[PDB]
Amino acid sequence: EEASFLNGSDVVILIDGVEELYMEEIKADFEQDEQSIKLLGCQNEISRVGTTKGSFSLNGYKTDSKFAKLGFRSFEIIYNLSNSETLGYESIRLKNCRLKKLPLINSKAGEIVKIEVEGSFRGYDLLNEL
Amino acid sequence: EEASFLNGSDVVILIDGVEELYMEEIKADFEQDEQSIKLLGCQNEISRVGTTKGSFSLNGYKTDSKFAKLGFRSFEIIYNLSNSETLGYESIRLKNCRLKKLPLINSKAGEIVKIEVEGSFRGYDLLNEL
Amino acid sequence: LDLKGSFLFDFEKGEFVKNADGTLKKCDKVQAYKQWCQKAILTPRYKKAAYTNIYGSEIKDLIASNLSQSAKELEITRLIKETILVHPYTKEVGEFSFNWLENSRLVEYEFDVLTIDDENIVIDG
Amino acid sequence: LDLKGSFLFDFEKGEFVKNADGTLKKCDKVQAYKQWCQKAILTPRYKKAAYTNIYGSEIKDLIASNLSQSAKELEITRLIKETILVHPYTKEVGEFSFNWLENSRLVEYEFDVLTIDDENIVIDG
Amino acid sequence: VIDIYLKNEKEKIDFHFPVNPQDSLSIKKEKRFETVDIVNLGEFDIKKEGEKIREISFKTFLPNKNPIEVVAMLEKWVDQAEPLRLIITGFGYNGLVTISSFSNTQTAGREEDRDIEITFRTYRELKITDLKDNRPNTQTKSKIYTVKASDTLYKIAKNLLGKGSRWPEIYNIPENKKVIGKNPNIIKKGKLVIPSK
Amino acid sequence: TKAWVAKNKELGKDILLFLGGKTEDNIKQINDKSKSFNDENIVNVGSSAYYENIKYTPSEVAVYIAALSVSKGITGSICNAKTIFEEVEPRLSQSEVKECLKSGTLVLDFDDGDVIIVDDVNTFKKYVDDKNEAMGYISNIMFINTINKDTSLKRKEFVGKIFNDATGQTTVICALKKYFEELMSQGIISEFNVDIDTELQATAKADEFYWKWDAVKVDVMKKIYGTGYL
Amino acid sequence: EIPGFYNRFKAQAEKAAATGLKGRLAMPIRANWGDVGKVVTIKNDLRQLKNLFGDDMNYSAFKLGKLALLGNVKELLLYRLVDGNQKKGTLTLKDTTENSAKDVIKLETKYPTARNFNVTIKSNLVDSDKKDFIFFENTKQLFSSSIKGTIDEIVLEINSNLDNEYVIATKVADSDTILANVVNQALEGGNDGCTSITNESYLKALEEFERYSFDSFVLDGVADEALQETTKAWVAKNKELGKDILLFLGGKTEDNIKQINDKSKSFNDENIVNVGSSAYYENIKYTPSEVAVYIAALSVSKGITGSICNAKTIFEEVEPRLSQSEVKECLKSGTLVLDFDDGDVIIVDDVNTFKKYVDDKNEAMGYISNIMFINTINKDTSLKRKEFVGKIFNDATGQTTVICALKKYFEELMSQGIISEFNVDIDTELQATAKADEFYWKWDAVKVDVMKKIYGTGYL
Repeated sequence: EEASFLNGSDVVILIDGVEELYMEEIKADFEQDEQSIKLLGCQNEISRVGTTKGSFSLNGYKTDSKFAKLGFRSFEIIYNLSNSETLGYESIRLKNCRLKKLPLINSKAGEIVKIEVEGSFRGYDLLNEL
Repeated sequence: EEASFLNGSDVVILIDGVEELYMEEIKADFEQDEQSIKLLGCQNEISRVGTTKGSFSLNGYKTDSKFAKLGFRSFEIIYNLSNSETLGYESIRLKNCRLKKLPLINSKAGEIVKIEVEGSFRGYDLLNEL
Repeated sequence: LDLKGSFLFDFEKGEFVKNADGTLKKCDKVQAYKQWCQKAILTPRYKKAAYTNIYGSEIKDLIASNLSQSAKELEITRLIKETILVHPYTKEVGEFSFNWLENSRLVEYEFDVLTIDDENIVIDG
Repeated sequence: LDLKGSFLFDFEKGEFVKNADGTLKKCDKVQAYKQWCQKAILTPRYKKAAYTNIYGSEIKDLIASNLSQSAKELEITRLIKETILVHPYTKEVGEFSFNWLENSRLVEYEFDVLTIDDENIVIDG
Repeated sequence: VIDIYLKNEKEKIDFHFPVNPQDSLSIKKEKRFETVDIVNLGEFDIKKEGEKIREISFKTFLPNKNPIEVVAMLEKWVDQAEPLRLIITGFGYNGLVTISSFSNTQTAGREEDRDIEITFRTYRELKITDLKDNRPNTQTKSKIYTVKASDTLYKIAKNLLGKGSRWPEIYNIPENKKVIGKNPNIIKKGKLVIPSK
Repeated sequence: TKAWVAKNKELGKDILLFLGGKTEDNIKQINDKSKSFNDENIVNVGSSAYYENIKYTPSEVAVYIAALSVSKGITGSICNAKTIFEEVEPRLSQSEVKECLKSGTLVLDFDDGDVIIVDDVNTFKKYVDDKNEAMGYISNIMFINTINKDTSLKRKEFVGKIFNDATGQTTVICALKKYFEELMSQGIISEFNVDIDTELQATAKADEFYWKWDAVKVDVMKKIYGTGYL
Repeated sequence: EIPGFYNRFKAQAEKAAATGLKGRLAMPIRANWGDVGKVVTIKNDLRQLKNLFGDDMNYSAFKLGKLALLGNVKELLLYRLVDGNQKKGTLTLKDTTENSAKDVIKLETKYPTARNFNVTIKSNLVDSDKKDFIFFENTKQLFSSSIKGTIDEIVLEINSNLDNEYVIATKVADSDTILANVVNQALEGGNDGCTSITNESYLKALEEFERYSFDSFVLDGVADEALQETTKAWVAKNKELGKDILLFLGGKTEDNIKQINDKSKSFNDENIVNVGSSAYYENIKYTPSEVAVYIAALSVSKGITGSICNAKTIFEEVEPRLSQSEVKECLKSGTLVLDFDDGDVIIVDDVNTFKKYVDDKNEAMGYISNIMFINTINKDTSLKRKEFVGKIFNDATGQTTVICALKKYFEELMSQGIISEFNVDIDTELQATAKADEFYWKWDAVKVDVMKKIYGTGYL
């Protein structure tokens, strides 16, 4: 047993090749419409693979009109997670991602102006495996 | 790394060209009905753009019969967010917005009379990009 | 079919080309067809009383019209296609392209395809 | 049906096989059929004027084509099947297999099935 | 890896579908039979010897050649009497077909694109011991021929018009009679000759 | 011209040379010339041709051969391209064809009224001592030279003009990887990898960076072998 | 080859039908041709057997190899049994210009044999400076070629062309002028070594086979009692070494049913099988020992799932033809008997020589399929053993890993439908004293048997 975890402080995100360091939350899932069909002879139900659909959520603190200006244009997100206790890093890129809705306006009271972005991506590439 | 965030205290809202400074929460999103269709040859599912639908929520503290008198008439909302630590401001206008429901009455106990407004808007213009 | 030739007319000079003998320069079937196509394109419709309603085009009348840019593109395509296709030798006209070079001054291309441009199946029993 | 035999032609040597008497080595119906099948496969279509459109194949023309690997597999199957099946003796040709051994250099197998390979029902009233 | 190629012949075009056929491809096969019911025995099935005209239908979209030109091309091909060659790689289909119905659609968004819904029909030619005439005859040549050095009019007739003895059909055309000398046997390189039909 | 092209290759300019033997040279002389210089950047035309009733010497035909090879670029190849020519001389049997192609000679062949180039080869046929086998064909050499030219073009934007830190090296590697991904989108390549040259990077400095790569080019289909089980 | 389209045609018999076969068999074959004193593997290709050992039906090699291949064996381990006195066909060819007729080239067959390989050299009619070098097997031409007159090129060409799998050239001396014209000079001095094989010679083949691994062993169509006893002892010894070899035997041609039953009862090991009926194929009679080759081939090819309880054999006729009483007597005696049923020769009941005891659950040991199943499981278990003996730490985790591997192997067996139930667990009794170099475990399984008989009762 040893400490080799990773923290979000090590996260580095390149939105269209530009460091959007102000984003403090990101999650992306690559889900599949797995068809589950039941066969006559088998007690247990058979699950068959389907096509894959990429979705991603990205929210942070506003510092400019980057996303509102961007619109629904296709772009790329390169996510890099680097291990600091030991050398090594994971590096993912979402091959072709688009927004589902522009966070045009959002604000409340004296709270910091937070921004939330949600969208979909067609595919991905795994560049580093740790 | 530097502090260049923005807070809701800097928010300035012009409802039909009139400062409704009593509103302490506003959010508007510009969402798109992205069709996602699955192709025969491609493992990953293809997402195609669609039309855009603007929605906005605006709630604050009541001070007059402005919204009840307004009714469902079309109007415009100009949202201005100004950076105070450094010069520069963002300025958005919702091109044609209408209410979805009038907050005709709302009150409870000794609490302040709060007002909540929700509606839709056809389009927008981006006037300042920071 | 038995189409026939005609005499050349240099539209650049606006005069018939004549040999040194003084006779007008005769031309082949396809050459006369091209000359006719250009002349018909240049001939406005319904206005030159020597011709029937079939002959001519209406491109000039479209300039004063209030239809939009793309509507005018479609109108140009329709007018040129209808004007050309009356000739029996014509098979198909299309592949239209447009280039609004200046703000409101246009350049357009088209392809005319002949009856001889058809492709024939090779088979016999 | 009354198909008939022919004379052997050793494609390895490109010469007719002849007995010691000097006469060409006659062969059976099925042997002549196999020789014809190989010759027809090796004969390009539409290009050797001694033959009709029925005889020959188009495998050589497919090499220069731009279709993909699997498309070329289907084209090879179609071409070989069509070329062989014109012979009356042919019943069915299929069970095609392919092996792209190198990057772009191919080996393919096929099975030809004769009319005599059919199976007959045994019954009489 | 799935692709769809439409190889037209009367118009020497080889259309490759930019986008795969959306949800699924499907093809049915139904044997030709019709019930006959005999007294005091009941229904029986009798095979019919022929084969059936089966369809392949799917729907695509043409993203931003332009989709307008592609739609015009397919609409023009719909009226074509000659058959189209449809090749589907992963599905495994390959054979002559013809388009029964074609349709395009523009949507509220994605206005540049055109959603396509096309259907095909299996094609069979009517030809109206010796080798069977099973081969389809789908090969096309230009309606005007440039005579080569080694060509003879009988050779031209056989290469470009079938039987070979069809040469007088080429000769009797007045344009061919004019470009060719009055002797049909003697012909020269370069001069254009027009096959009939 | 051979020495000049070699010198330009030393300067980083990968120029592909096409040549044709003299009109009076027989097949023996052509094969001897092809064997004498067997550089992959050199091509020998071994057959004269005719066009518009005008004879063309092998040197003249080399112009059209070079034009076709250059026009095909990366994706295409002239392995069986139907040339514009109408007649050829000499007409070679299969044995002579094999002798010429083994000798590195590029030979046009007459097939059913069509003059067709055969096998895309270059003069490099002496060694072919494994993976050097692929260097004997013009398409592979054009592919390699085009990649080298693109890599040099990307190099000259960064030599002594971007800071030689880990971030800059990663940016350069990303640019190269994305260029090879654009090549992947064309269907040219089946697999590729580009990474850091750790051996040379141990001593690199500001004015230059070192990297390594290798890729698997997709070749044009050239031959078919059929076996009819009867 | 040049780019382009190439095509060839082959008979359906020449398809690579070797895919999907099962099982391994061994044979000490008498052969007129091929390597001597060594084991060779064939992938069930009749052409491969023909090339390696000829096509002489008089010799046991081609005959019994063809019968084995007809049994659908995946791999046949053939050993060329020899008597000694081994020699290869050899010949020396000499120079013309030297009046002494100097010997310049020596030819030799690739392998020892006694076949009539011959050479014919004649003046090349096109050019006297060359000559035609045609090489024969009896009156049949076997290879032809024309070569330059220098000796080294002649030897290289004779060793170069594709069809020289039969003969190899060698230079004796150099000369300037071509060899002398000759016609059909036999490569005398060779010997196949098949003449009067000794009883002891089989032991060399057995010892060479020990290093290899195979599912079963069958004799070379010889019914000598001494050889059968020696092979019995040899198979027992190999069983002591962990190699479970299944033996097939056949009684002598003149032995009657009484002698066959006495032999079967005399040795009743489950690893031994006796063939009790001769058969005919291609109009050629086959002794019970020869038929045992095909029986072993079928048993090995069936592997685990299949069985030869009622397999329709390739044979065409049998002798003797037994009544039901004689059939019962032979099967009770452990004899394997082929029977003729409506134009088909069919093996009956899959039995082996083990029929004396059958006192329990030992009943199942009387059938060949059960013994093959047990032996295959033992072989797989030994294969998994040898990866871990003294090479994995003998802790609880390692023992659990080994148990998981064995359980997953038996689960793969379950997926084949072979077994209805199985269990594998720790042998707690032996594990109380086990150590690092070896671990002990226990198992038992319920094999699914092939349906053998049907009993019907019509209530009317």
